[PDB]
Amino acid sequence: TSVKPIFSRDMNEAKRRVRELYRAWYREVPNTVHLFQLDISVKQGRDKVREMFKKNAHVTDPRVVDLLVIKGKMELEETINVWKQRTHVMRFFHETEAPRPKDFLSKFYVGHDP
Amino acid sequence: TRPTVRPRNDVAHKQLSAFGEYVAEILPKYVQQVQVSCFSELEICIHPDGVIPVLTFLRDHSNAQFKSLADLTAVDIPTRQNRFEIVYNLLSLRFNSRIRVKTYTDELTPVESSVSVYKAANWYEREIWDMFGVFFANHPDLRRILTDYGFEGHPFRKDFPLSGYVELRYDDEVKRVVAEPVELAQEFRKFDLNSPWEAFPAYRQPPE
Amino acid sequence: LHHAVIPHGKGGRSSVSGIVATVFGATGFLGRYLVNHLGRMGSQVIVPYRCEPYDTMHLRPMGDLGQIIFMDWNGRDKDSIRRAVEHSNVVINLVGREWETKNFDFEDVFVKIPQAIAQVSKEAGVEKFIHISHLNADIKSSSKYLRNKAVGEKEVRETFPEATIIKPADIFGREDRFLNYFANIRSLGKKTVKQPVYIVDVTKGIINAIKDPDARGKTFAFVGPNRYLLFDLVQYVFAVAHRPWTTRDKVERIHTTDRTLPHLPGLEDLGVQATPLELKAIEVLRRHRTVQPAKTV
Amino acid sequence: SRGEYVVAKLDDLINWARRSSLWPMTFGLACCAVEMMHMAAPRYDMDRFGVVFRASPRQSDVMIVAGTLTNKMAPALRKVYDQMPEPRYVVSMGSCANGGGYYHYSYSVVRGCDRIVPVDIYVPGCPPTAEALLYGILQLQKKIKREKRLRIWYRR
Amino acid sequence: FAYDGLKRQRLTEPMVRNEKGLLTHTTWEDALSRVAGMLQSCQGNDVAAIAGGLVDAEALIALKDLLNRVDSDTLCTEEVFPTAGAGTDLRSNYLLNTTIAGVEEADVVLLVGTNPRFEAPLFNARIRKSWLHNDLKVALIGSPVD
Amino acid sequence: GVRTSPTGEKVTHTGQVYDDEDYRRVRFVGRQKEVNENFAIDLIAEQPVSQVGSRVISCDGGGGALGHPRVYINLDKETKTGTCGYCGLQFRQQH
Amino acid sequence: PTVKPPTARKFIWTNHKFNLSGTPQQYVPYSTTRKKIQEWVPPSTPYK
Amino acid sequence: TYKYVNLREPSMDMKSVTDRAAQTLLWTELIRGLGMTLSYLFREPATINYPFEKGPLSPRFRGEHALRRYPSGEERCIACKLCEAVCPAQAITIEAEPRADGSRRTTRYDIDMTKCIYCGFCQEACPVDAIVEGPNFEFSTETHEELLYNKEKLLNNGDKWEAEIAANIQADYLYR
Ligand SMILES: CCCCCCCCCCCCCCCCCC(=O)OC[C@H](COP(=O)(O)OCCN)OC(=O)CCCCCCCCCCCCCCCCC
Ligand SMILES: NC(=O)C1=CN([C@@H]2O[C@H](COP(=O)(O)OP(=O)(O)OC[C@H]3O[C@@H](n4cnc5c(N)ncnc54)[C@H](OP(=O)(O)O)[C@@H]3O)[C@@H](O)[C@H]2O)C=CC1
Ligand SMILES: CCCCCCCCCCC1=C(C)C(=O)C(OC)=C(OC)C1=O
Ligand code: SF4
Ligand code: SF4
Ligand code: SF4
Ligand SMILES: [Zn+2]
Repeated sequence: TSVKPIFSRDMNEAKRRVRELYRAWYREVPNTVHLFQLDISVKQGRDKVREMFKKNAHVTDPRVVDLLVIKGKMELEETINVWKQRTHVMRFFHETEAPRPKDFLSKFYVGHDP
Repeated sequence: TRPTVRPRNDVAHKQLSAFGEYVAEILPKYVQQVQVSCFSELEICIHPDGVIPVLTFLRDHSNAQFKSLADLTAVDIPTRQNRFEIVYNLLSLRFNSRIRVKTYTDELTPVESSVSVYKAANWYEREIWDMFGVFFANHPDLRRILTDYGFEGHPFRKDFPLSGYVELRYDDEVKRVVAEPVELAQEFRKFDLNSPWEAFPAYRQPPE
Repeated sequence: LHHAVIPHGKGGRSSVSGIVATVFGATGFLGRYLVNHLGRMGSQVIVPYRCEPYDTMHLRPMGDLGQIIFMDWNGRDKDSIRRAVEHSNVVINLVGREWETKNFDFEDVFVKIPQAIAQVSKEAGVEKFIHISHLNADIKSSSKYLRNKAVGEKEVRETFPEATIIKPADIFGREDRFLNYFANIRSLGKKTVKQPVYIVDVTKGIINAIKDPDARGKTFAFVGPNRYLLFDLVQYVFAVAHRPWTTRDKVERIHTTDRTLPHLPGLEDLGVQATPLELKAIEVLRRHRTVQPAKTV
Repeated sequence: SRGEYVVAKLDDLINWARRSSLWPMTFGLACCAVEMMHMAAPRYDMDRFGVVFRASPRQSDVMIVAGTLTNKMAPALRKVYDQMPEPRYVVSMGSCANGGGYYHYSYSVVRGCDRIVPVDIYVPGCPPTAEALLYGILQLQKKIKREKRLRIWYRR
Repeated sequence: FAYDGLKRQRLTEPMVRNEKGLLTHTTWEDALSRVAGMLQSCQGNDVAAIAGGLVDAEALIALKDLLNRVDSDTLCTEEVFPTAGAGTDLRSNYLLNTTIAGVEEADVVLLVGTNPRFEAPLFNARIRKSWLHNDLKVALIGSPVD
Repeated sequence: GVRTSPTGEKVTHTGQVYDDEDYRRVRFVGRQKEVNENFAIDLIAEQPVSQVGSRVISCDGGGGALGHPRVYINLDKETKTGTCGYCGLQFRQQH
Repeated sequence: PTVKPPTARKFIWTNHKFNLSGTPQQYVPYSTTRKKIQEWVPPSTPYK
Repeated sequence: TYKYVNLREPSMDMKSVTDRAAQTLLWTELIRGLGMTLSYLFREPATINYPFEKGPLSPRFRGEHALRRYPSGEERCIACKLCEAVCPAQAITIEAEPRADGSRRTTRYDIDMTKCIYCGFCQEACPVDAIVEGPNFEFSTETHEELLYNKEKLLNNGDKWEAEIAANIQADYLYR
């Protein structure tokens, strides 16, 4: 249980890196909506950033959230520099996908998936 | 066994065994196994803290001069707790030989980057990041190199499916190539080809 | 219910939706997005086309292999209509014109061809027929469009009594002739009140009318969330477009206000959230670029 | 009558001009680029059909998709297709552009370019020979030859 | 070899009785609503359930919990087991309590009222293996079957 | 030996035909259902039974290495001919 | 084939057809197998 | 066992210096290149007159697939599924049952020609010469599903091309 760290010795430094990455994304979202000329609003993209950060809000391992900050910086670097196109940025917004059945009964109606 | 059997190179086998002893006793801090295959290839199996000392030794020693990094490779073996096997294929032009340097990591422990030893490694270990998720610490520009820009997961892991999780198509409504969950019109038909009879008695693993 | 038309899959491109649709008028503005949203479910779409097959190319990336069948048809030919509808379980009628031509006037486009399609679908055992009227269709209207379209609504109802007649108000989208008309007109301001509706809302409503068995024999009125005056709507279009082919029938229809029929169901009785103009006006009018939102009533 | 005759002969003129002056843009993605380059080599010689080699992508008529379309170059494919002036046609060359090919079950390959662009001619092979691609180009020319743009314009 | 009855005669869609009294295909919403409307109008011994031969324990406890929400205990099986005495309270009076593999340990077997060759052919195969290898004495009370 | 359903659709040598109410007949509408009219079960039935005088005969389909693997067919049953498992040619012991 | 003729077979096409793609004689794919699951047909007599 | 490309020191006498200066000022190698291009101007071009002339092929050529028959009309495929076991694209899909005279034959034999890599492993795996890969390469379609061949299309290709397929196998079976 003695493991070699990545960047963070414990979870406080890890949350510091999560917090700085969130600051960087929050600053970037208006530029992304402008230069990719997205059809979303800045508040909507910021809600998507908050959704992506709250998706990983259960992690208690410092190395795992170090890798999450690293991959978030890689996503940010692909978005600031125009390496992604408009399609890669809009793949966060699952727009052409049909709304999946949520409760038991509609999932029972359409098929066999639990 | 003359015409169809590959002839064994005993001279190179003895030479690579002696050089494996040499490398194992110069660097006993990191060298775990040394093994020479039957087709005369030398593998040095090391501890991952000695990526930079072992590779810098093999690059700079007067009896090594492995100046050329041929290939750098991860192999995913999921039954091992250090599932990723980082393989270094080195080439000596002075002594006309090749050496394999092997080490291990799991998904979370980083391997030290070897661009200070071989600048060839810059894209190779970046490909290892892209395909396996093995993070290389103190790398100049570590990011993806082969997958698409929004790609989630590491494709050469063996728990990753052959067709992935998303597929693309153009959608005329949003005027945009979109990513939707993957559905095959014909499923990839898995073939259980393995014979129930043992093929190689020399490779028989001992029972429990 | 036959075994090949039972739904399967997770509702994707290679899935089976169990919807076998013949979409008359599928090469137009509404037929584009309807064939789009049908073929992403895995539906067998039948496209009778009048035009050049080059003009149906954009429909081929809209579904899986063998899921869009193209075939020739003529509006005055009942044999081709029968050859198109005899295997479908839903026929959607989208045949329309903003202008009348040498061969097809407003009566042929809105009365003759819709009643012929509905009658031939009736005698071919097609369970569902979905006809598209206009919201402002009235026998006593000043435009020949709306008079013939109200007469065709009447005939489609009395020859296919279980049909789902739908009243879009003024559909706006990328390929519309509502916001693209105002962006290019560079006619005047009057007392007209309109509530335009987004094309994805109309398409989702037509598909939710296909799927809901409670839409048989009904009449829906597809309207947007916000009623606008005509003048500040046009000024909002010129403000979004960063700006400072017509006929008198189109002028009669622009200066005809959208009637409100609360006795008819709408998009919310098909479970569709009506998208306002302020979200999608930039998506429509970004092409016209070389904003305070519009005042509702 | 007379107008049907006039629009028929004008269809014949413009179809002759468009098929006999095809200018191809080539997505030389993979091995099928080598075989299109042999279709432009002196044996088969696309240029004697009016089909110029290394035409400008801005003023090209047919987009020859010759290679494996991956997921990473599908939006660039669609962008080059959207920048083409009409009438634009698409010849899908080879098995990976037709249907995924040898990489059909890959995580990173678009299963045929017809998920991205409308395709007019499907040319089968891995690679199809330069003669087979020239067969597909001549079949595209025959497809243009029987177009009825002004006849359908007159009958509407 | 009975897996080809598994692809014949199958129930593939919900069915209800129409106005003529014939079974016609319908949706799951219509069929489950017509069952639930009659289930809501029942209470006590007005609703019952028979479990057939090929039913898993999940559906068994599902229909048991469902009919107990109506306060109905009338849940039955087709195969009669006597309920006198302990009945089905103790498991030891309705199980093969020894084991199938306990046939190998026995030296005398009494078979009462069964034809275990056809009722349970591999239990009979275990009896024949113990007959052959362990010189098992078997006696039958019943008709003299092979 | 192609036969025809009451819908007019041809039946393949498998026995495949689409039903009257199956929607997938719309793929042949304006086009053709391509069947092969040379049914192999009818063509191999036209070949005469080969009278041979041996108890075991061999068959490789004709052509040596151009046929099928060489198999040996017993002919002890006088009720039934001996049929090749590959090519379907059938044999009878003449005594 | 005027000098060395092809070997005659009774099943070879006597009428060679060219590429029929884009015509009404073109190839349309279909599943050549039959229906796998047979469905229960309910009885057309009443149940009372 | 090695040679030095570009390790020539040029002569610095007045003759060679005047040679190189005449090459610079009078463009001698440029006229050499113009002469080589002019030499190809007066050659007969290598252009064949497709479609009226065809490129040369061998009897080994791997084009369109076809299911063959014995010289009785009986189809050679005995449903053994070696060709879809070896098919590196999994383009082949086979189902089978005993047909009405008890023979081991296929009911499905699909080849997706847009998965197919045209490598001929099916014709070399086939023990009865049933699946072969014929000489047809002029079979471009206008729709994707016209290249998804079922058994009837492959048997029609066999009946269509047998007069040529059998002669190519006759020319090449001794190498196999
Ligand atoms: C009231 C009556 C008049 C009505 C309006 C019509 C006005 C006249 C328009 C021109 C003539 C109309 C017909 C055009 C050609 C139609 C026939 C055709 O396409 O024939 C095909 C034939 C070649 O056959 P192909 O299919 O190419 O086969 C491949 C080779 N084996 O093709 C050929 O052999 C060559 C075809 C040449 C086409 C005509 C010549 C070019 C056009 C000249 C006039 C217009 C341009 C003037 C100058 C413009 C600036 C340079
Ligand atoms: N904003 C809107 O567009 C609104 C539209 N509607 C109604 O919705 C329907 C569809 O609208 P929309 O897509 O925008 O209109 P379009 O004009 O864009 O499309 C009409 C379709 O009908 C076909 N068509 C037209 N005339 C004929 C004819 N005489 N014979 C055969 N086919 C013909 C066209 O095909 P082809 O290219 O071959 O001519 C095209 O596919 C129409 O009935 C329209 O009145 C209602 C409210 C608002
Ligand atoms: C008024 C007459 C107009 C004739 C137009 C001919 C245009 C030239 C055709 C071939 C061609 C050549 C030679 C050419 O040099 C060129 O530039 C690289 C092209 O563009 C890509 C061409 O297409
Ligand atoms: S279809 Fe085959 S040969 Fe052609 S580009 Fe693709 S992989 Fe290469
Ligand atoms: S040629 Fe190769 S890829 Fe094509 S069907 Fe045969 S084995 Fe499969
Ligand atoms: S290998 Fe030959 S005989 Fe075997 S299934 Fe394939 S085509 Fe038929
Ligand atoms: Zn034989």
